Amino acid sequence: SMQLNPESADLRALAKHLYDSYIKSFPLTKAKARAILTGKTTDKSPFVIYDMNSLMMGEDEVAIRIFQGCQFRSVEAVQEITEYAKSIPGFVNLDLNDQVTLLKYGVHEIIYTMLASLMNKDGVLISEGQGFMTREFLKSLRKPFGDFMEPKFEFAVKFNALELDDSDLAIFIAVIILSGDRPGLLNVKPIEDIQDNLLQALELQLKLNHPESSQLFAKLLQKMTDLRQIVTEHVQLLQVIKKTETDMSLHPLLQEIYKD
Ligand SMILES: CCCCCC[C@@H](Sc1nc2ccc(NS(=O)(=O)c3ccc(Cl)cc3Cl)cc2s1)C(=O)O
Repeated sequence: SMQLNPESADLRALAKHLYDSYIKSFPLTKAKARAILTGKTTDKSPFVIYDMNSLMMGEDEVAIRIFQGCQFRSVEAVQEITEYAKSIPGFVNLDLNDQVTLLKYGVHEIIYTMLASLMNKDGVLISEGQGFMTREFLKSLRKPFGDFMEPKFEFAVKFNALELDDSDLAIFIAVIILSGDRPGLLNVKPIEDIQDNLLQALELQLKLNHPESSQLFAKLLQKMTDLRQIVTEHVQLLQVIKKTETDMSLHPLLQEIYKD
């Protein structure tokens, strides 16, 4: 506890490595996002989709185009995340069918975690900061498509109140990926051993980075509960549309994950 020794040094090194890897794997960092969202960036201003009109001009059926755009991005997000996971010390030294498992059950949690970086009260940044689509507009979407992102915005405004930065999220995201309780893991003890290490790293990171804010570590770990709820409810809502809308197509790589 609050001791600058070899053990802590090693933990900071692990924080730094994770951070550096996160920057390399994740193009739109939270820091860039918040700049754009606060008008701080003197870089180019994004187009604001707030209605059907502004959706069209910006594009230069609706609900189904936007849904398919969310699934294409969902899939680049899985490539992004896969790369990161591989950078986590100990990850590639695991059974390739614990790697596939941790990523199968992990990706969606990470996706909604990081999506929060792109969100404020008003909406979400899209296409790497070139666009911004309003919360209320996503709601105005035809049923059932207007209920998908709503609960993410509810998650995001609470989560963003914690004021985590990329440093923090880097380690947090690792903690999630290495979750010791995903179905069908062969070698559970190694995964837990790495996560113990990450969890020490995160605790120390949070103490250093957040002097004013205590039980942040606690308050953060509880977010993993909210995340799993969100993913569950997301699947249930995807089950419905795959019934209601039995005419459109759902990318086959997501279907690989979703069915379990
Ligand atoms: C017209 C293009 C729309 C933007 C496409 C996605 C953006 S960012 C983004 N990325 C994801 C990733 C996942 C989700 N899942 S979700 O919130 O449950 C969701 C909300 C609404 C609809 Cl219609 C479908 C879905 Cl699945 C949403 C998003 S929004 C991008 O940069 O390309």
